[PDB]
Amino acid sequence: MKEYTLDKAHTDVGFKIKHLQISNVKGNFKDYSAVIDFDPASAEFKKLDVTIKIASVNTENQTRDNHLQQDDFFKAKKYPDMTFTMKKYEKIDNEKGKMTGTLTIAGVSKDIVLDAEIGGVAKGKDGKEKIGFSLNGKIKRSDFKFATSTSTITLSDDINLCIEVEANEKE
Repeated sequence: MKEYTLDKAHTDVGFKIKHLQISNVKGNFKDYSAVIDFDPASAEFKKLDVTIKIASVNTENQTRDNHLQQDDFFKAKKYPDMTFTMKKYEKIDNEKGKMTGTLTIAGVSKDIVLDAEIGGVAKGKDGKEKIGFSLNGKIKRSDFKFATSTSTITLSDDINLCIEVEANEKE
């Protein structure tokens, strides 16, 4: 036998271990339209109808945005848009209310509640009206039979909706 001495410079006492990490995928949609009817006298919404172009999704990642378009997510070839249609606004006070509407994701429709937070009602620079408001709420992938092949372990059943709107009067 012979005796040796490590050469520390070309030696690695190494190890590898697998772990899980939870993180939020955050995203918006670059292209969408809405019809907003609102009465500043009473701080009530009268009509809120939104259409969103699934193709315009943006989760700050090119390959994911594309993947969301595929059969196992949005299926944008067959269902290019998602729609929300308000059915009921129930005023809490002038800053707050409960909005009920029909969300449609890839042809599947469910009534949801969003929390309306009216964050500012004004006449603008020019003397024509503006508003700021938030709509937020949680919907379940499973209520919409959405991405059903992706486990609720990997990707949460819960999606948190945040619609943050600034908006000016018409004509």
